[PDB]
Amino acid sequence: GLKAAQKTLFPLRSIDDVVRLFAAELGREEPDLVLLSLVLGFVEHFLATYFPVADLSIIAALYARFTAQIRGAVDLSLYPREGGVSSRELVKKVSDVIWNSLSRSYFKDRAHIQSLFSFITGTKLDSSGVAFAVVGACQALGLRDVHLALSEDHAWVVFGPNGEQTAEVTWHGRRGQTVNAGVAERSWLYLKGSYMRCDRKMEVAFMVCAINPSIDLHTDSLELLQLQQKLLWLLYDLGHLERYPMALGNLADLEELEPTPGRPDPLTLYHKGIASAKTYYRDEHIYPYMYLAGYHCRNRNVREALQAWADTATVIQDYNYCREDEEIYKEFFEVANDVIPNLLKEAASLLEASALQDPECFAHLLRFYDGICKWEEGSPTPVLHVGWATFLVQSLGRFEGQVRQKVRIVSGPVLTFQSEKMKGMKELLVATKINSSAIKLQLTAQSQVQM
Amino acid sequence: VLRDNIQGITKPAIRRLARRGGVKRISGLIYEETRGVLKVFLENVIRDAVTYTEHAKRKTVTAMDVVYALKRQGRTLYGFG
Amino acid sequence: KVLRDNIQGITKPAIRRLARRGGVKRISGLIYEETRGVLKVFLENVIRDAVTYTEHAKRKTVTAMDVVYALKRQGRTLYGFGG
Amino acid sequence: SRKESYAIYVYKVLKQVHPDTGISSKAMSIMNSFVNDVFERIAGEASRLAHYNKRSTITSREIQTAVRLLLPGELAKHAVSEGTKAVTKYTSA
Amino acid sequence: SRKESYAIYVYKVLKQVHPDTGISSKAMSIMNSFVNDVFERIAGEASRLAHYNKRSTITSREIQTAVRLLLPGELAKHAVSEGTKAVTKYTSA
Amino acid sequence: KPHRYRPGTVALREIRRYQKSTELLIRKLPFQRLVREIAQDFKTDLRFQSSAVMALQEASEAYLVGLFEDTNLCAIHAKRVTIMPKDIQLARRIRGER
Amino acid sequence: KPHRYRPGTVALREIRRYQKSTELLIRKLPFQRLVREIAQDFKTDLRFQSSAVMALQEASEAYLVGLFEDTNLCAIHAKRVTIMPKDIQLARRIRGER
Amino acid sequence: AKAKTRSSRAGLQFPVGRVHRLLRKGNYAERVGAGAPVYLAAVLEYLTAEILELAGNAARDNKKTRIIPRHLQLAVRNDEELNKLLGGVTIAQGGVLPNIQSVLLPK
Amino acid sequence: AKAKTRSSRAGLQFPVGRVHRLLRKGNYAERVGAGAPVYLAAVLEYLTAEILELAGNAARDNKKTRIIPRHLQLAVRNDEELNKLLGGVTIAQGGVLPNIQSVLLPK
DNA sequence: ACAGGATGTATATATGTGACACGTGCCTGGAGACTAGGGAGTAATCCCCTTGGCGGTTAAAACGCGGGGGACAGCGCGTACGTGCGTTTAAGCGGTGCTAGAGCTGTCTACGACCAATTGAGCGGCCTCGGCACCGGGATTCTCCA
DNA sequence: TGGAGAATCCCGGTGCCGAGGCCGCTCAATTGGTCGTAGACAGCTCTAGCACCGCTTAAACGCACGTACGCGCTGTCCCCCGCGTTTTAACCGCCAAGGGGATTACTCCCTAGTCTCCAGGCACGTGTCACATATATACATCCTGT
Repeated sequence: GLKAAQKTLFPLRSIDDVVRLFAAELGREEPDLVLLSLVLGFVEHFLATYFPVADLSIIAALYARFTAQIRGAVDLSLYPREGGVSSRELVKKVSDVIWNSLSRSYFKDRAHIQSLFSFITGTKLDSSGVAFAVVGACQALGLRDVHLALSEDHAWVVFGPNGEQTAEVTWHGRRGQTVNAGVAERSWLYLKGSYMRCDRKMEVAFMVCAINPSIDLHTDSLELLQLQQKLLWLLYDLGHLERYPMALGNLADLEELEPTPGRPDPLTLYHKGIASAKTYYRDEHIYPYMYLAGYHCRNRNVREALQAWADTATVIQDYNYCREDEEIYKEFFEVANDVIPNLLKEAASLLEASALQDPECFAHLLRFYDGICKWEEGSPTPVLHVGWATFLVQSLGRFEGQVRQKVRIVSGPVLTFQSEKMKGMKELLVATKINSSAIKLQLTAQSQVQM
Repeated sequence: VLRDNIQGITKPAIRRLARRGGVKRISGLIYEETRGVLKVFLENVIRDAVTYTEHAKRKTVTAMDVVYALKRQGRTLYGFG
Repeated sequence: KVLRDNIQGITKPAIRRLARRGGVKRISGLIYEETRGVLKVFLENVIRDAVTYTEHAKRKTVTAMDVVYALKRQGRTLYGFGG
Repeated sequence: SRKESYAIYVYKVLKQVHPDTGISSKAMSIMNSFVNDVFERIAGEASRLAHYNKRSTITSREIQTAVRLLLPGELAKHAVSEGTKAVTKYTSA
Repeated sequence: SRKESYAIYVYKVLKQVHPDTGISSKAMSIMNSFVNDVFERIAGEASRLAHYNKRSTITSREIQTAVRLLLPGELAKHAVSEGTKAVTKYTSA
Repeated sequence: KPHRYRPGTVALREIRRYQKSTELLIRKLPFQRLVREIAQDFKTDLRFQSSAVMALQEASEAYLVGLFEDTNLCAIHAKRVTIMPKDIQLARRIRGER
Repeated sequence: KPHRYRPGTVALREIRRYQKSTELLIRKLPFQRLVREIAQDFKTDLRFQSSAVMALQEASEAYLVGLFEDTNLCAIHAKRVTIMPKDIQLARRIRGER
Repeated sequence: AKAKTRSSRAGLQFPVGRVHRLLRKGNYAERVGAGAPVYLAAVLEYLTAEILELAGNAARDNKKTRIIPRHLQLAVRNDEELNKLLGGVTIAQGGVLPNIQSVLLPK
Repeated sequence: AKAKTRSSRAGLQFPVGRVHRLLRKGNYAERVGAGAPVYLAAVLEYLTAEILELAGNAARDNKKTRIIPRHLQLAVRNDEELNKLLGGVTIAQGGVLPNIQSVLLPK
């Protein structure tokens, strides 16, 4: 309901006003998602120092219209209630109504459409935005037993007493299907069931993480960055962000983008994120490690960067590649073929009158490629082709022969291979002169691939 | 990504293909059967086209790769190279 | 002498044996002539190509290699006679 | 004159897979023709692959692509693996 | 850079057969592909003939036998006649 | 009283119309999307020349037209005029594809 | 009082016997004379290796058995069990030989 | 030493020199005879002339002055020998030969 | 220096040297790489081993220790991939797969 | 069968325009004239293997007789497809922009061809001993007439 | 629903012609060099593939209705199958005759390779008309009452 306290808060036109509103909404067992969601969306969409004029009348009108639509479309008396458990048909109808609110012309992945402020005032909404709109409407409906589920990329809504029943209410960038089939395929879109289970605190975390300060391809808004910094730091002071590794990574990125005294350095927050991934999700998240690796890539320290990328490969070792999770493949392809070649080239140029001459850096690179190869094996779709082979040969070339020779491939640091393709390189490479033809022939072979 | 675009091969399009082939009445399941047949043929051709493209170390599937794949399958095509 | 027909030597029982190896129960009475026509056509093509291969090599004897090459031209590779 | 055949090598492979199973002479002729035909197919496809790309040499990569083109499915996968293993062992020695 | 084609020769033949008929660009490309395909068939068959028979060169009679093997029916007879006429005219002077 | 032709005559007129012409009978954008979706399982992030998709479309239309001619022969053989999936399967089996 | 069998069963016994074996189903001498006559039509005074005629016989029998399998499929298609010449023509037209 | 083309000497229109070069570089045999390119050029010219004569007839039957893929396909399919030669070949943008089964007809 | 066959160096039973000679003298390309005969011999040995293992199993399913063309055909036609590979071929002296259609068989 | 109502489509005339046929610079590949070396033509020889005939066995083909199983035609019906129509949806065209990657040019370096040496391997004969079909008796299993 | 019939397999002894092993012995695969050049790699640069938006209108869609046709059922008959008898030509074995497939040796001539030179075929640019499209006229054809 429209609380009198929430109206008495009287949010003014100030960032600290938004922070205080978030703090007040985070004192109850269930914060008003649509209220804070619409406020953040309005500020972003209007902006995307002339602070947006916060108008309680327009927000109230939009909230009333949304509530009327949700109540008229979805009524509790139309379906049975199991004494505090929501049924599948209820959530299915909620999702159907939320999708029917949209139009035929899709968003085309356009930016600034990740919040409910645009969705209520328009007919465009992205996948995560659609799932969060479903959750917010369900919460306004009084069905609190349902919760949003976040994979690394794909977002959906879980429900039931303990979240035992799942339904991917939103497409992949189709309303009700189980997640067990997707987990059975060992695909990164589902994290093998290790996706986080989000509560309303985590919903506030998602709303603050989803803010996109990019005005366009070139220009950004500093006020949005400062807002996100304040909100994220407050929510971390609450401790809620602790379970959300992407939140810690984004907060560290903001901190390094603009330092703030009295708060831990970005590297500490990155390590805290990777540790939260290490404990709570059975070391299955990938983006924490790529956050840390990108942070090291920003600076001229390639040892830890390659170590983090090798760690990312060890994370991705277990999965199987399919057409569904193309995004992780595109990020690994970018990393392996555009940033590592350039990073090693710059390091070699610095060496030519160190980053190279270190056996450990070479071992990290070999473990990264070994993780990629292990990822490929057993996958329905092939991962490696000539585009990978040329840059792998180049990257092995950047290292000197005697440097590579101080490496031990068992079963200078010791390093073992879990992948079948690298069982030939275990002697083909780590020789005085690299045989490019054999390496490319071994890599580009379509073995260890199912179809 | 792209999903369930096999339905883009519409029932009217299949009917036009059949009429060119010269059939008068078309049962109601010929559409699903023809979609399966077309998907199989396309997969068979595209695999060889992609193999020819990879061997040339290119990222773009040329018309010569397609005509080579068809020639390999025994379906020579005239007018593209 | 010049052979007259010799096609009837592909007998009705032999055609029935070939059909049974194909897994057929009943045989209509006109199959015994349709199949003789089919076999004459097939052999005419294969023998034409084998004789061409032989005559090109300035030979007078049709080698088994000529026959397997003629079959491979038809897209009917034969195993066990060289190649 | 000397007649080239794979009878010795087919027999060695048979003894490798079936130690106590012999092979008939006609079956040996069938296997010899099979090896010749598959060799001709793979080498011819490699020749076409060389010609298409304006390359004047047949190398292991073109043989591998020809094997991907000719052999179907799991045959292609395992034959490719076997070829890469043999070439890797040859080069490293 | 430069691209080789049979377009000028196809057009010469067309003008000498149908003096008042032109040809489209797509039809020209189809005829060019037809000429290339037939040339490849005859040359590949001639190569196979010169390898089966223990020879190393491709002569006029290898091409004649390849034409006799590939071309069906009366196409073969007329093509052989035209080719022999051309060769006799060539070697005559 | 509206005039409606007896069933099976518009079909004949359409047979004549589509045998007289040479237009690509499948729409171009849906077929391009289908080709890309199919190729997206042999190698990620491919690119296609427009000539490549046109070649695929010409080949596929010719293949399906030939297949439907064989299917129509099968349907007539069984004393029918309508083609049914058993006819397509018989034609594919006899040609050796299946 | 003779005891006989249904016409169906002896056909199946023949199918079993003729599918478990590898023997040539056409007598050698008539086939050899047929081959020699067909060759006589092309070039005269021609001689054949014994292996040549054996290879021709293997190919011809395999071809006829494959054709009869396709004809059996055609006859089953028309809701029959007897194979009739129209089935042979259908198989040969679909396979592209006619 | 005035130069007269081999094609002109042979009385053809197709290129003897180009055909000889293609046979040489094509990897068909170690050596290529002198009369082989002339024979192959004559055969190719004959086949092209045949299919273009039929195509020109087909184009005139439609009251047109240009040969398009449709006319080439009509020429190919209506002639039994050229149809047999170009059996598995697709003539792109060529349509199909107009023909309806007699069963599927109200007579 | 001590002699050593390339077949033994790559761990192959098939002759790498003979395959290299065939690739050179067969006119497949102007040059052949050093690893091409090794790759081709490995593939040939793999295919021979696969088909011979299947033929030996088929012979063992017949209480015979001598492989005959019938067993070769049984092995080839009972494999869903070798059947596709050897689709246009006919093994001499080999029968046909025992197969009587269900609708044909009376119930 | 035959004549109107309505029909999609044939016949005829015209503007547009974008592709087709032609002219030009030129440069790249083809033509003309030695050189030489090996492939192929030619002739004599061996002897393997093809053709041709005779002669007896018995396997298989040819022929005729029920007879009953399956092909073919006619009927009925009911259902699933074609035909039209108004509504919706996305193809198609047309700009506008970005940039990835195809095609190409210049190094330059590693790899395959040639060649001399020769030695261990793979092929042509020649035993020799076991695997497999033949024969023969016993057990089994599915199948038309009461 | 229970008895006679015809294959069909399981098990034991055999002696055989074929695969496996042994012996020479050449010959071609291996070793080691050079040496030229094919392609590997880097940088560049233009082009054409991808993406996006907006309008138009062609085409897909959902729906109702009639009805042509697919399919099941029944009846008749005809013609294919199984069986017994005769017969006839395949087949196995043997013996001759010779011709034509392989092989070798000599030589000669024909094609690869090189060099010089030039002209004809390709890229670029330009007139221009063949054919597509729109409308006005027209005309065989399909459906239905006669």
